[PDB]
Amino acid sequence: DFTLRNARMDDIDQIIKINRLTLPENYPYYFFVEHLKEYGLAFFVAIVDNSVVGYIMPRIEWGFSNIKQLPSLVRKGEVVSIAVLEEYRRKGIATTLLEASMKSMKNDYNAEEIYLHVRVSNYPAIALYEKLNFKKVKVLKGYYADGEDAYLMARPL
Ligand SMILES: CC(=O)SCCNC(=O)CCNC(=O)[C@H](O)C(C)(C)COP(=O)(O)OP(=O)(O)OC[C@H]1O[C@@H](n2cnc3c(N)ncnc32)[C@H](O)[C@@H]1OP(=O)(O)O
Ligand SMILES: [Ca+2]
Repeated sequence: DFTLRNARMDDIDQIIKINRLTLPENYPYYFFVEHLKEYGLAFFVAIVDNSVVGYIMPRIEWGFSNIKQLPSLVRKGEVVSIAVLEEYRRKGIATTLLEASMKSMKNDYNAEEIYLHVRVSNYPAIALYEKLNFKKVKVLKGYYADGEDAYLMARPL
């Protein structure tokens, strides 16, 4: 089993290494810190035996709704990045991280909906999102550096 807890500054090196091992979207150090610092309550890590084995990094912002079409702003949470190490996959880790984060986006940050981007061929990640009620909103052509399209995916809170 694993345990879950909020991310801490000391976790950031392990988080960065996890991000580089599993994703081609490699955010710099300061980036992780400022999100930890601004949105920490929805920033979670999964721990196995004194080691961080996964994380979810959140963002909270004002913006326009992906759910309804309104001319006024609404409070949105964004899953900026999430990853679990290969060894610890299929154990519910990503699931529990995302529910943890979404609950915090709802209750700590008063978001009314949440969104994310995923590569159109990241089938395991898409499947995980759809299990958690996310729906495709938009295709963003050539969104990723390597040229792949993204789905903008969203769900209400
Ligand atoms: C928001 C963005 O940044 S998008 C990029 C997301 N991050 C990545 O792709 C990094 C590389 N991949 C990973 O780290 C992991 O595979 C993740 C994040 C996709 C999922 O990690 P996991 O801990 O294995 O998720 P979890 O075990 O809770 O999966 C739950 C459900 O998701 C689906 N799912 C997850 N992985 C797979 C897979 N390889 N194949 C098919 N379905 C899958 C399944 O329906 C699964 O339910 P089940 O195991 O009962 O059958
Ligand atoms: Ca992806």
